[PDB]
Amino acid sequence: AGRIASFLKNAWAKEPVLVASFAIGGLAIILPSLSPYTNYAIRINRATPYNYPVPLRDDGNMPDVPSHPQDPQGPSLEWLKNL
Amino acid sequence: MNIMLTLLTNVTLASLLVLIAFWLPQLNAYSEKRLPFSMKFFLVAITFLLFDLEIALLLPLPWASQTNNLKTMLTMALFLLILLAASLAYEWTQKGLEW
Amino acid sequence: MFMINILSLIIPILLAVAFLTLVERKVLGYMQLRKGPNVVGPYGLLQPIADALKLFTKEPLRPATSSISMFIIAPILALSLALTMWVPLPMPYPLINMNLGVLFMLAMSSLAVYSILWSGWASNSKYALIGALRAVAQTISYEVTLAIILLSVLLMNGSYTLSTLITTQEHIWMIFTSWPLAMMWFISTLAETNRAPFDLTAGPFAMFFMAEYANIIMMNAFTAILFLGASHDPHTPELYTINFVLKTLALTITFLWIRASYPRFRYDQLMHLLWKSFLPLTLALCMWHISLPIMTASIPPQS
Amino acid sequence: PFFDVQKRLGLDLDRWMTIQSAEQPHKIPGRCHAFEKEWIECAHGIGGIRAEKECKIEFDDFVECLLRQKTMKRLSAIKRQRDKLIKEGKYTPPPHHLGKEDPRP
Amino acid sequence: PGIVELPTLEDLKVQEVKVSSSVLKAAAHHYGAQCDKPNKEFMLCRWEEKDPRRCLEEGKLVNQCALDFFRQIKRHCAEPFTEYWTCIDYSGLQLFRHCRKQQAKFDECVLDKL
Amino acid sequence: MPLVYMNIIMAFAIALAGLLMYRSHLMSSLLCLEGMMLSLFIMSTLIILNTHFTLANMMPIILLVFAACEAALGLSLLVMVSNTYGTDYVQNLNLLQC
Amino acid sequence: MTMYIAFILSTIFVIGFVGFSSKPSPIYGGLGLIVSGGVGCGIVLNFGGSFLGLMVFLIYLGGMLVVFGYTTAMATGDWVIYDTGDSGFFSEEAMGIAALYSYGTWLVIVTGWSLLIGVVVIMEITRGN
Amino acid sequence: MWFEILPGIAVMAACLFIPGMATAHIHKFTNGGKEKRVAHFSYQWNLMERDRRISGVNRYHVTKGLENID
Amino acid sequence: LFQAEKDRRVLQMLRENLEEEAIIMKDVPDWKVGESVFHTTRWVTPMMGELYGLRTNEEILSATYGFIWYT
Amino acid sequence: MNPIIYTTLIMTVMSGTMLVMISSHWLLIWIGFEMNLLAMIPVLMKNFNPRATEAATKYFLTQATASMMLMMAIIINLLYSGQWTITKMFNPVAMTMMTMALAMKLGLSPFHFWVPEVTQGISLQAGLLLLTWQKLAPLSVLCQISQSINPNLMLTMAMLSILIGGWGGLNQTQLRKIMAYSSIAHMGWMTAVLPYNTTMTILNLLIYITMTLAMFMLLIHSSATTTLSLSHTWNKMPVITSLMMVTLLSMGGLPPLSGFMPKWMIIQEMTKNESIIMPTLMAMTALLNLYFYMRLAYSSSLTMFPSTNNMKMKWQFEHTKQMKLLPTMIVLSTLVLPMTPALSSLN
Ligand SMILES: CCCCCCCCCCCCCCCCC[C@@H](O)O[C@H](CO[C@H](O)CCCCCCCCCCCCCCC)COP(=O)(O)OCC[N+](C)(C)C
Ligand SMILES: CCCCCCCCCCCCCCCCC[C@@H](O)O[C@H](CO[C@H](O)CCCCCCCCCCCCCCC)COP(=O)(O)OCC[N+](C)(C)C
Ligand SMILES: CCCCCCCC/C=C\CCCCCCCC(=O)O[C@H](COC(=O)CCCCCCC/C=C/CCCCCCCC)COP(=O)(O)OCCN
Ligand SMILES: CCCCCCCC/C=C\CCCCCCCC(=O)O[C@H](COC(=O)CCCCCCC/C=C/CCCCCCCC)COP(=O)(O)OCCN
Repeated sequence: AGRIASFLKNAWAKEPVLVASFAIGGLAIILPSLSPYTNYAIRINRATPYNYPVPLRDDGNMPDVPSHPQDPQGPSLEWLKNL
Repeated sequence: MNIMLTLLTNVTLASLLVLIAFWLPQLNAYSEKRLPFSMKFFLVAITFLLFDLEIALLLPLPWASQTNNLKTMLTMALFLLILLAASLAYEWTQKGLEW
Repeated sequence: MFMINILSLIIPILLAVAFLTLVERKVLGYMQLRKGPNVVGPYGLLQPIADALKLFTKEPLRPATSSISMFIIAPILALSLALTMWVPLPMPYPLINMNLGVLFMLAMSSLAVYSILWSGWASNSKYALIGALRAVAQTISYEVTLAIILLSVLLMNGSYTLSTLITTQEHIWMIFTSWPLAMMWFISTLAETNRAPFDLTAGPFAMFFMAEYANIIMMNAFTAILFLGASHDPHTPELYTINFVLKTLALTITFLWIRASYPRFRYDQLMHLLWKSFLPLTLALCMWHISLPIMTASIPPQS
Repeated sequence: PFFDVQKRLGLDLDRWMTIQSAEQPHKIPGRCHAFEKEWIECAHGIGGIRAEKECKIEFDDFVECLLRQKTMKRLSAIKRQRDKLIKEGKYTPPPHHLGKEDPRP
Repeated sequence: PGIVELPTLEDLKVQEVKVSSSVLKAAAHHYGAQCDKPNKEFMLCRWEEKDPRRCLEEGKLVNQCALDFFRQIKRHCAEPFTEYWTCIDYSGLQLFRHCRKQQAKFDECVLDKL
Repeated sequence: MPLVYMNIIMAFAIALAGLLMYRSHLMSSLLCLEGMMLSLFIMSTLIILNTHFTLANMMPIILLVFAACEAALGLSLLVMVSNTYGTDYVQNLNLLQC
Repeated sequence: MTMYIAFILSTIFVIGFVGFSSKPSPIYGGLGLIVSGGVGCGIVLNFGGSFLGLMVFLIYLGGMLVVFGYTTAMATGDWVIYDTGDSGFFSEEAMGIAALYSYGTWLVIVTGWSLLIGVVVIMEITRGN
Repeated sequence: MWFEILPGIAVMAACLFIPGMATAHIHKFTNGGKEKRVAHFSYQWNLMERDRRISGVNRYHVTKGLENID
Repeated sequence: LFQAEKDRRVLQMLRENLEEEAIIMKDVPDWKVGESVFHTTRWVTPMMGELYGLRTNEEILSATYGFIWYT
Repeated sequence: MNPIIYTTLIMTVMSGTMLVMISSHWLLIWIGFEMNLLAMIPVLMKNFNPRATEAATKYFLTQATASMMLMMAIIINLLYSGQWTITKMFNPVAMTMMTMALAMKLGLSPFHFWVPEVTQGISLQAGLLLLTWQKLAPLSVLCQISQSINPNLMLTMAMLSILIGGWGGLNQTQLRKIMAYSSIAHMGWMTAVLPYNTTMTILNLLIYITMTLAMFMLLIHSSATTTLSLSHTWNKMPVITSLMMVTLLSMGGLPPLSGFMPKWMIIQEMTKNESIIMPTLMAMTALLNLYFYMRLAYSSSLTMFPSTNNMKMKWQFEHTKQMKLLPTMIVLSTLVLPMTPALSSLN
């Protein structure tokens, strides 16, 4: 406890560059696992259409697949607009 | 075709103007009268080469941000940078950066 | 009408470099409680012409014993790289639009050390060889940090395209997003062109001089584009051109000011500076800039 | 010799890069995706000797797709005969191959 | 081994769409919203048959439907569409961000009319 | 198999022969090794890009990194040999004999 | 069709290798090697590999051959095999290269360990004693 | 005084002004008075090629509007 | 629409190449007009050399190098 | 060097070998070879001197050339068939280059020249590691592509290797060169049975590794690098000389010792494969290896060479650092003939 505080105090003097570098690196390592917006970033990456969405052959037993883009069925990107 | 023409123009202008510079003062007649091999320079050159290789590994990062595997990509990039920091620290602690 | 574009890109750079030397003397002179050249011409405006003509009429002291090959090649490569580094840049529209412009600029800077190496080796002297080795080591050492900083900054841009940097900085400058990286980039650009406080060192001599000054102006323009983004209106690019030139001239005057203001480092002192202060901070901020867009869900679009 | 750690542990350390038709990013297809798929499905679970003896047609098609030796030979023969005929003078190219055609979207 | 069958030039004759890329981009969203059924039928047939020679009729149908779409646009909202696609054509990247004003004018004209 | 691949293979063979000749100057030996690696890189890049095998675009970078590491190792070995003998001449490595 | 430009560049590459493979005055072999590397970059960039060509032209030329020259100074037909379609709205080469972090975890691990080990090896060898 | 430095800075400013404005003017002149079409990613290049084929004069910037649909 | 037009253009180019092949290869003894080089009857995507083999060098060079050279 | 650094380097060498053996991708195998080469160099240079540096640079040159040839073989195989999996080669030219690269890595004739010099330059522990652990990876790669190798090339290089080893072992006085030539001969014996049965190759590899481990550990125990220095061992530790003589007899293939098992099984398999002249030639050639083993045994234990006065002080001190597994290695290298049918485990 006291020894660690004294060591940090001694390092903050005459060695600020290394203290700042280690602090920034450690913070950048820890924070992503705690931030809630990394899931949002992953969702935005998934929601980016790079390829042509190939339609499916309708057989009368796919209620979750829309028949037109304006239909309610399918994923929605209203959350991205609200961001 | 465009960049080839641009490079050719650059080289041609440089050569022409260098030759005129080297030939204009030559037309008028005038009188017209080891071992050391320091190791530290080679060591820093090798360190530069190794860090350049690891940078080459680190270069494709801007496109790596769009992979849908954000956690795996982040872990791998942080791992690469951590090993770069470890290489720098190892060269630091055993006096590899001394003059 | 492409050769016209190439010539109208090249010649004004040469005029700017020649005129830049006059500006540098005047700025230094006025910072030193005196004047620059003001006798040759109305306000020294004819000094660059006199300097150029005197240099091109004075005999070149070829050693008559060294290899003429590299002795003549080195200025060719230096000037060719200095002039070629200009085309990728967008002011607002680039002469040649390349997808990977940034990598092209980095590769040009990487080749820029061959001129120093060959000039040192072809001098036919051991002392100039030692000086050239020192300069090459310094240049490669600082270009490492240049590359790391540049990739870390472009992580907020989305690609290596130089034109996208204008869209990135449409609402805010990149100086606010990452000022420490800009600081280290500025210092590394100082150390790259052998400028004070990092300056440890007739025809071909002026050739190398114009190559160095073109590299200086190019570095300032690249820094302005990367960190101080100007607003671009597609119906009037002249405003963007004027603002960009103003920022570039400000950064060049900043180099002149820094030269006139400070003493110079030792070789080992600047080597330690880099390898023990810039590299750790550069790596830490590279990690931070990798992590930041993911944490804030602000990943740049283009891929 | 070959200590097969991967299949024992189900790790998939380096199998993802072995073939063209295996989970390319953004579903980018290989140039010979279909031929390689057909050859792999032909030769799966049969053994090397029987794969070489029986799946020779699929392998020949795959190699033809990869290197296109037969296609280049055929095109070269056609071009050589066309040049011979135009040298003699019994053949004249149509406006399609002279740049005077009507292009389409 | 074998003979490659290729349809005759009479089978490939169709009234082409003679508008540029900027014109297509200006109406791209409405074109996708309106002409979706033939285009999706064509694309499903395209990935299912894996053969261009088996999808000529669907190509003709999608060309006809696009022609009908553009004919309706010309009949009703020629001028706002002209301004919108001129704006889109001026920009090098053809950005929708540049003239949301003309985009809104075209959108409101289309909503009011068709 | 087109003529560009033949040219690249001939370049690699020329580099290999130059490496195996050993007139002198082990530095030239490392240069020949690096030329062989450059031929490898160019040929692999052409083969990978031609067939649109996207996942193999990783390989040339790995090859370049590993080969440049080997080149640095060889440079260090040559430096120590030269420091021992004063020059990088090949014939000075005759102390160990069969 | 410019007189088989790829063939011309390949031949220039071969002549460069002939030039520096004779090993005269290792500095001149070095210059021949930069020439050949530039020609190889031209070939790669002309074929379509922008990122890999710039990768060569940066790393190889600016680091490795520069270190080689430093150490030396311290001492004394075509166009038919091409594609037909398009790539989408992205460059396949850059995406396949960037997939190294999402797909090539094993490659990244082994390469990083190899580079760290190489640093250790260089330090140990140059220790001397 | 210090403002005597200004003529050289202004000469440099004009010299640096020349390239950007010259390039923009040439791009407008050679692209039918509009911004030059930039084409990465091989898709907008296909768009340019299609425009060139549709124009009928073998020039991409010659735009065919809704009047060409008959 | 772009996919449909591309398919139609490719088919027309192949048909024209086939017609000129039939014209040229008339007197060749063992030549078969429009013979496959693949055993399978599946559709195979043609090369750049199959479509532009007999055309002018200018448009061959365009179709092969234009996107790379466009800057 | 620092013990941590040495341990890490050893770990890197063995992990490169493991990556070579466990990978199904050619690029990963090349990466493993590169890792092994990179981490092997400091081990050869642990005791710094001109000799070790010269040996290390020769080794680096040879291995780098072999790796480049292997990479070109992989590239040509990929060109003529878009496959990265280690299976049938698919190209005749590619196979020839892969075989030559792997033989140069192994040291097979005529690529044998580097082995004696590198073994002479480096110390005894480095020689042990080089002659034992550096053969697992190239031999594993060769075993993986056994159906692809041209039998003529493999057999002619194996016969050349055996002839060269047998002839060169006769002229040597330094022990490290003798071990290097023995390694060359055993490499030829191993690679001559690859086209017929890889189990025989692996069994020969195990027996060779055990015997050479025992011999190198015995040479480490008594600090001898030349024949005369070995001839002084009987005056202090006669047990070491007797065990070394028994081991040397085992290496010569004399029954009922362990060394007879590989030659016997390889000859039997190659006679199954209707090959008769070759095994006879192999036996008559290995008689030369036996001859120089016999000469070494004569100089070492079966006679008593003159001693020196200073050996009395050595008499009073005991071998401090004692190595484990030496008795086990000797027992395995001398008395495992009755357990021959245990080879059916496909070791
Ligand atoms: C089981 C035995 C473990 C102990 C023995 C270790 C032996 C030596 C160490 C090397 C082995 C490490 C295993 C790593 C192999 C990578 C594959 C595995 O980890 O899964 C990955 C999991 O990813 C994780 O991020 C891996 C993180 C582990 C790496 C961090 C530390 C590595 C250190 C290894 C030694 C290096 C030197 C020492 C460093 C301290 C893949 O993720 P996934 O998404 O499913 O698949 C991607 C493919 N997609 C695109 C289809 C989705
Ligand atoms: C000098 C005589 C040789 C001595 C050898 C050393 C003895 C100590 C070794 C301690 C144990 C070694 C093996 C570790 C135990 C578990 C390993 C097991 O899981 O792996 C199996 C591997 O099996 C082992 O190799 C069998 C070990 C038996 C070795 C001894 C045979 C020696 C016979 C003749 C000498 C008499 C010996 C007398 C006692 C030592 C799976 O094999 P698999 O991955 O699926 O196939 C790969 C092999 N292929 C490619 C050829 C097909
Ligand atoms: C856990 C995160 C990992 C990633 C982050 C780091 C990435 C990059 C940063 C590291 C780069 C390399 C670091 C190498 C360290 C070398 C240390 C060293 O040897 O220097 C010592 C001296 O340095 C030291 O004192 C040793 C370490 C000093 C402190 C280091 C930081 C300790 C932890 C500080 C941060 C704590 C956490 C952050 C909280 C801050 C509050 C928010 C000798 O210096 P000389 O130049 O030789 O001087 C001799 C003549 N005077
Ligand atoms: C919650 C998330 C927040 C994330 C955290 C981020 C916060 C970061 C805070 C820390 C930033 C610090 C980094 C800034 C740069 C540090 C560089 C450095 O420290 O090096 C200097 C050294 O730097 C120099 O001395 C170089 C100066 C050379 C002259 C340059 C003159 C500069 C002034 C002119 C204007 C500069 C313009 C910069 C901006 C340009 C914009 C384009 C220290 O070295 P020493 O003094 O020798 O001490 C070591 C022994 N203890």
